[PDB]
Amino acid sequence: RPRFSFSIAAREGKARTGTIEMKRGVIRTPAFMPVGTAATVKALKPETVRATGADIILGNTYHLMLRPGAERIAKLGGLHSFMGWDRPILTDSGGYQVMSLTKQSEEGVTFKSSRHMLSPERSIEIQHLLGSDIVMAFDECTPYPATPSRAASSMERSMRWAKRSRDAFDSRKEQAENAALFGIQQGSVFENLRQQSADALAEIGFDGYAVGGLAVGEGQDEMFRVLDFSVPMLPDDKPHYLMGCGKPDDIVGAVERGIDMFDCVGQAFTWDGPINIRNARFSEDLKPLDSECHCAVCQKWSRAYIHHLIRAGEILGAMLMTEHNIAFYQQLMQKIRDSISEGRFSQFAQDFRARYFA
Amino acid sequence: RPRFSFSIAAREGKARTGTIEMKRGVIRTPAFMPVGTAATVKALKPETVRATGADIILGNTYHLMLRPGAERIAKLGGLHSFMGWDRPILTDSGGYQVMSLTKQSEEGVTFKSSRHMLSPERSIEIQHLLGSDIVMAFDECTPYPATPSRAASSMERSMRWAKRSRDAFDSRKEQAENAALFGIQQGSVFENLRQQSADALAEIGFDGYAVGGLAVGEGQDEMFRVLDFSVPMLPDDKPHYLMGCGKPDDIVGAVERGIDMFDCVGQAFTWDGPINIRNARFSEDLKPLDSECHCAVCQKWSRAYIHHLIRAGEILGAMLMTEHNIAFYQQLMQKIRDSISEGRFSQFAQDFRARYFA
Ligand SMILES: [Zn+2]
Ligand SMILES: [Zn+2]
Repeated sequence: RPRFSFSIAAREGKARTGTIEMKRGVIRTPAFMPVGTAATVKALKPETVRATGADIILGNTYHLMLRPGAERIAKLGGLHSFMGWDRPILTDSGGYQVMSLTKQSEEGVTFKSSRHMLSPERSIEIQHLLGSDIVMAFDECTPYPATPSRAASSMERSMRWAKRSRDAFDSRKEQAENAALFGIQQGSVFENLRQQSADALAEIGFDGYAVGGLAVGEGQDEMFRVLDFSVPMLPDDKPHYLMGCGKPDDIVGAVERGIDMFDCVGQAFTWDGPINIRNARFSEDLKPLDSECHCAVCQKWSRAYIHHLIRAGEILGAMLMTEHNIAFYQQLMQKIRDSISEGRFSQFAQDFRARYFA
Repeated sequence: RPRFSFSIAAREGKARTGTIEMKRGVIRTPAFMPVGTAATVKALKPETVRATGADIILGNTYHLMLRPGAERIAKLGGLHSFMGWDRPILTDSGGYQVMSLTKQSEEGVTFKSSRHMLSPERSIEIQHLLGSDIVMAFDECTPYPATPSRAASSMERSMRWAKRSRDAFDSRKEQAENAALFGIQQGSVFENLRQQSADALAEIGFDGYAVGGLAVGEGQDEMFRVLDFSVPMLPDDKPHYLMGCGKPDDIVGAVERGIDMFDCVGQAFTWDGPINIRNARFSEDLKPLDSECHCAVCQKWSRAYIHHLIRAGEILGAMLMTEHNIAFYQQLMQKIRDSISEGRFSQFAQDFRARYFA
């Protein structure tokens, strides 16, 4: 396989389906990437993650640099070897997590976990040490709400940092030849700033483009409104990645708006909407979590059992709930991919919402 | 298969190896039974429990009657169906756990979790509702240390309760025809009381005999001393079960003394003794938890990774540590079974201790 090749197989409106080929594997798009914060997808073996249908998982520059350490993971053979996942891994750059979980300057950010530094150069270096396949540019995630002046200043700094990310990536031969680099669009909810950001990123040139600065409390209506004008600003022939949860209804609407990639960190998803398994009404419910789901959890255990496990604080409860929820997300992505390929995605979206919100 | 058939295939000194046949499966002895407190073997799917080599698991009358409830589990189809384990299950009677985790009388014990009652009759009924395959008599676990007078009074009550357990079991046709009933020897550390207890239990007649009242703080030397004279008092042609951890060295010595069955609830077992994986010296150790172990954990992940997971409080850490530890115990039981079958168990015991304690 090549270092990176994005191919679009079919389209419906703004929606696309296709494949990203990378050295460690093929990624089917639209894709959902389970999040593996501390070098683990919570409560799941990698083999189980793969069994649910995941093609790629996400890791985080910030969390891994704190524990166990980036240099340490490199010495031990890299993140793939360390955690036992041999398929592509996307790593976030730390731009978000430092701020949510400190001293900022044009050079970068210094923070306390134990003091640490992040810059475009150090963030790209850490992702190299981890051995990540899709490297994210180091940005500044603009708080919401932001004034136009503040959003502009932040966006401009992020674009300067996008250039530094690009050059740091390119100057490291093993990384440039084997991994890909995605830029991150900023600009808050302002169309002109999003346009300037897209223009800057396209001029620099990246393997993919993320829509950053959303899923930060603005609500689905606002997110969709911003995606409406922001995604068409991005190069059409590269993947589009919406950063952040990422609930099932968010994913459907975002795919309708041209997004190709997604992530999201007692709640069980079903085609009839989410349920909270802790609720007393499930204590003697022999049905599986969802009636149609083909995951192993729904083939074997009842709502009643999982209700008991979660209530009792049992680890198996978390294992089963997580496997089901990630498998549900993958089944959603498969239905989306199939429906786009067959030119019936707009109908699928309508059907999905009718039932999910009934 | 029959309701219950214990066959001894080979012997070496006091040690025996053979099989217990029951309707839900065959149990190879000497056996280790993983403990599944709240209708789950902690952090493991039943399929994983089976993969480590377990033939039977343990459940508890006390814990299950409190949560989710015995009547509830019966309504939902029984414990096997509820948790997804279809092989034999042994259930303790509550005799121990009520006392460690209250008003006593000749009739039974009343306690607060929410007030509850246990008697020989109610304990046997609960085990029936759970659908357990090996039912334990309801006893009183004598505290240690105990005076001879107190040990005698307690032992005598337990023997009266053993008779009530027997009659309650026999009066319930579905239970008597499909499950087995084990009696529990008491008498503390006193030979004459252990003899009286064994005589009483043998006169009543049980499918198997447990040595109770040990693993309660007396230490290995004392436990072994008591097992030295207690086990030969038990009927030779029925299984002998030592209640309670149950560390690997305890198991070897207890098998040398004629015990057939065992249970035990950052520590990883290795053939060179236990290690605590949290220790900093494992932070960059690429070796598996144990060099010889053939479990899936040792085939795939390093000490360094598991060290990281446990330190970080990650659920996968618990999953991997538990799978390894239970698999190690099963590999120990297999080596014991093989060595007895081949008449070289006394040598194996010596070799095991030399290395484990080196
Ligand atoms: Zn499911
Ligand atoms: Zn192992």
